Amino acid sequence: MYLTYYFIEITIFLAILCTIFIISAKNPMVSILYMIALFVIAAMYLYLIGLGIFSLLYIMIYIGAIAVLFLFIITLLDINSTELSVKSNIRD
Amino acid sequence: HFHPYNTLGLATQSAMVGLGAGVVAAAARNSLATGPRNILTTFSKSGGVVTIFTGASIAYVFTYCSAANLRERKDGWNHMWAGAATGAVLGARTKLVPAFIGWTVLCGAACGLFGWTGARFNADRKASLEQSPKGFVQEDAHQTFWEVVHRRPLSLTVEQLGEGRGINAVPIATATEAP
Ligand SMILES: CCCCCCCCCCC(CCCCCCCCCC)(CO[C@H]1O[C@@H](CO)[C@H](O[C@@H]2O[C@@H](CO)[C@H](O)[C@@H](O)[C@@H]2O)[C@@H](O)[C@@H]1O)CO[C@H]1O[C@@H](CO)[C@H](O[C@@H]2O[C@@H](CO)[C@H](O)[C@@H](O)[C@@H]2O)[C@@H](O)[C@H]1O
Repeated sequence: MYLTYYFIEITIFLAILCTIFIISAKNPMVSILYMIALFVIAAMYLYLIGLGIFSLLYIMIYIGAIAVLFLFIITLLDINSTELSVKSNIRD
Repeated sequence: HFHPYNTLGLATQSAMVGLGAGVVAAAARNSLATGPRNILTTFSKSGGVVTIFTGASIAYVFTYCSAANLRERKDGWNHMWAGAATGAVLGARTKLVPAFIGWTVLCGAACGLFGWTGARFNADRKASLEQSPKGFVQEDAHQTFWEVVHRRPLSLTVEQLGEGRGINAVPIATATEAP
């Protein structure tokens, strides 16, 4: 029954992981796909804390409109993008 | 009265602070630049900044605590001597003597002007008009700073100015009286 205890710290670790996959990706669509993953990890946390209403509002407008908006923009536009190479980003 | 300073303790604290400032400035210089740079050129094409942040931070507070200890008081002059030492560190980067002398004089004068006003970038809460007794005095009170009276006591002005020039402990006409 105490398998069901660490549920918050789990989603915290998953959010850390998910932003690491935001800022390290090849395509510009792979980053927004991990971003909608980040919204749904957030909405799981918001249900978890005791706010069932918000989680579904976050699904309605954050993997709702603004997701579709960003996916849409990245489709009908060309955007050059380099990779996370060590020779251009170890200086940071 | 006062308390003497630990010159070695304050100097090694400032040495650690100057180290941290040199590290964060070299990290800033890598990223705010152009051309081929990597992890190792943090201290290769650093422009020599960590020596600046280290040497100024040691020399200012060492000269400051040493001057405040050998003079046995705290005023704006200690900031003058410490800013002269800081100008000596910042003047040695350009390897020329009249440059160096100018840095030591002018940075020391600017730091002495900073120290004489209160050595603060902000204000003192007390000891300023909004939070200090001002206006006239009410009775025979000791006239503090910020206050005006109509006639100072003569025994006070003879202590302050002197007993020489024209000022005397008795006015000159009643000093020459017929009895
Ligand atoms: C026009 C160009 C000229 C430039 C002048 C600027 C410099 C002016 C500075 C002088 C002044 C501001 C007055 C400015 C008013 C007009 C300013 C005009 C234009 C400003 C541009 C700052 O005085 C500072 O002087 C510094 C060195 O002298 C000290 O350095 C520091 O020292 C170490 C800690 O003390 C630090 O640990 C160290 O780190 C620093 O080194 C500071 O302590 C001190 O606060 C004086 O203010 C103060 O004066 C004293 C009496 O002395 C008054 O208290 C009095 O106490 C009794 C004693 O009788 C009496 O009861 C009575 O008398 C009065 O209650 C105060 O009420 C107060 O007001």
